[PDB]
Amino acid sequence: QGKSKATGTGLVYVDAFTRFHCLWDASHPECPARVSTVMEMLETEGLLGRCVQVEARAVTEDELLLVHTKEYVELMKSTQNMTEEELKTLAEKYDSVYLHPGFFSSACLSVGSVLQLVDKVMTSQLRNGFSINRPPGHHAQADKMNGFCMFNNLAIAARYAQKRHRVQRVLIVDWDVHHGQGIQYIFEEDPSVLYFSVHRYEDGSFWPHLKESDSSSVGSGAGQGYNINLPWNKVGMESGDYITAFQQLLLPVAYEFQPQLVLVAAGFDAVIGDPKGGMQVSPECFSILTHMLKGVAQGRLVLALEGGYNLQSTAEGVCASMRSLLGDPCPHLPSSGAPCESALKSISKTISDLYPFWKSLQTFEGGPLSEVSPLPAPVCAEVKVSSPITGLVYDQRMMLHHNMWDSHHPELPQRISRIFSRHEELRLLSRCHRIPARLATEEELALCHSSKHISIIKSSEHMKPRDLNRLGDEYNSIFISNESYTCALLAAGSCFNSAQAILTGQVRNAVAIVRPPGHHAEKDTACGFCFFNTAALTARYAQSITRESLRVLIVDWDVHHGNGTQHIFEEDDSVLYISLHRYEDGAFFPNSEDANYDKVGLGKGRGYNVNIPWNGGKMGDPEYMAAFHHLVMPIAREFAPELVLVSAGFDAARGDPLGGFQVTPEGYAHLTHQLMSLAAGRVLIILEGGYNLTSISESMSMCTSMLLGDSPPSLDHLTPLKTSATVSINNVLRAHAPFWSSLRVNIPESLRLSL
Ligand SMILES: [K+]
Ligand SMILES: [K+]
Ligand SMILES: [K+]
Ligand SMILES: [K+]
Ligand SMILES: [Zn+2]
Repeated sequence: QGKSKATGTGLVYVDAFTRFHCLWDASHPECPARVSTVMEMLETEGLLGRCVQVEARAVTEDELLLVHTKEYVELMKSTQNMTEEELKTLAEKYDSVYLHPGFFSSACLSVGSVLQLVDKVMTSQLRNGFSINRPPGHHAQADKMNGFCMFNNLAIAARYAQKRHRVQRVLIVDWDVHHGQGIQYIFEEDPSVLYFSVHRYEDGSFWPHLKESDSSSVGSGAGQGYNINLPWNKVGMESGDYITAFQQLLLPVAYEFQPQLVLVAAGFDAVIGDPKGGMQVSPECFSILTHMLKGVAQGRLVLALEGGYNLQSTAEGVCASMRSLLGDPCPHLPSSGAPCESALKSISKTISDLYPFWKSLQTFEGGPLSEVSPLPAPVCAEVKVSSPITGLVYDQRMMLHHNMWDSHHPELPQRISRIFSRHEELRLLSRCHRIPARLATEEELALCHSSKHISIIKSSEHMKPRDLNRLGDEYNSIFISNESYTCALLAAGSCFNSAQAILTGQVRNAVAIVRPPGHHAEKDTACGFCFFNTAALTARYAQSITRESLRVLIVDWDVHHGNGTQHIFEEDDSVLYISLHRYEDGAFFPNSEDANYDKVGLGKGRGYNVNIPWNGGKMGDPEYMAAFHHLVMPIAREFAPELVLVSAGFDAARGDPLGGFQVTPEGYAHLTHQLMSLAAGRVLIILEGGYNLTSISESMSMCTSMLLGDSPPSLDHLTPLKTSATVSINNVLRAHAPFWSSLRVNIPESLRLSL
């Protein structure tokens, strides 16, 4: 691997795409200036030179006939030789169409451009690609033109992928503001292709004015379940509406479908300023939506230009998508990370209409969730996008903390040396920027810990063994050594240096290979192998070097609940703590009911503490992924953090001696990939628990691989879920829906109980 890795982004553009235009209406919205403005901006932004130039080719007859009829193809071919009057006379026969003697030539190159990128991506020459092509395609049907489309580019490309590259399952995502009814028809009774379209509808009042554009059209025959319409029934939708639809509906379904290729009908008429869409999505949104789709199909992703009729807005939308293909860090979302009621209705309605067919959607119990006014959903100041640098911090001195009386205690020094070695083997170390380690100050520790607790541990640099054994027994599950203080100082100060590097723009994200852990340590006591809460301290340090009100998200996927972390921020609305953890109705460590789902924080901090408790089974990727789709990411998005810290305990990992759970290194990669679209990519991953040296070295290397931008890995089946996990997920939905609107899926109990 390495030199042979598929990393490039393919771009197809040919001057032929400008050679045809409307002859009888010089004001027609589908015009040459569309693609040439996209190309002009791609160069102005410096994105064009970063793409691999891929040549266009003419689609062949047998390729067209994967979708179209020979009678229709030959009619379209014959247009080359028609007069303007003949062309107009033929165009009249179709809904919203014009013709031009060069239309057929460019249409053939428009289809073939997608096939070229599919070739390059499935033969693993390139990571992904984007054709800047016109005419568009998603409205075209087997035997007729429609909606400025002659041939259905992506439908042909889907079947081409299956026939020539032996792809089994293709996902087509259609975020163009119109319904791509041509694609829906073509794959109506075909479960080898899953078609998702999100589009303006308003109860059929918006073109194409079809009953079948509604969420009730789920496909038929063998294809029933594999066609999904998300119709917006009010105009003015924003990024939070699209992003919530992707979180609550599309991504669960897509991860369950396990496609091998994603084709995107990338129309940008949903963007601010488009004269036909009437929506208000900011271009930045399509950096997010693109990043999301890189999760399924191991990043095998091909975008093709569909609609988009404001020239700047379309070009800005393409640039926002291209930056994500090129692996640039996501922007801060300009709008709020919260959906509106009409979006939640359309989303819930579509979930309900598809609920029988998708076991991921069946995660929802149903019944009414809250409709109280939610917490504020703020927006973050713009951070200028730059090439992503991943920081890495590690120092061998953090091995010196140890247990003299029990050589077999799981918090082994070698945890961080094995993790670092695996980074050096997989060459991740040389790809990262090496952040220097440093000691936290007493002043910095005072940001969360009492001067008593600080002074106690400070004396341990000198306390003798038998005192260290007594002291350890004053705490729940703690051992101590004469270096434990210095190690805990580095585990904090190294995360400070990382947070400083992130927030000053020296790096964009970072990984901190540190011990001892912190997320159990309290204001005033050590606990659960932790002395100082380096996660909480780092959040405060971030607030100290930026501004006191800087929003920070702490995600804790350690199998243990970080009680100390919960408490330090239980009244705080400037820091959001989300924890996934084993609980067993209170039996599992730390044996406190603080870790239950109904502990939503206290005071101004109500809603700013999310507990996802696991009971009754081996939990793994399927449950942790569903928790992220339905809880972690919706809430995090709505909170709109400016920095993400991860209490990264790999003790939920397969083969961990303490957790008993079966999260895989591939799962951890996808959890990391999810979080990378938050906080404009400002993620810092801090090691907590996890004690199987093999599983943690593999898991954290995968996390860093994601931070560095590599394609997400393959996964086991993510359905069915354990039923206790389903129950606990819905408990968090009910607990936190009054605070967070992105959670408010309202599907009736009737559908759950009708299966
Ligand atoms: K659509
Ligand atoms: K289908
Ligand atoms: K369109
Ligand atoms: K946790
Ligand atoms: Zn742990």
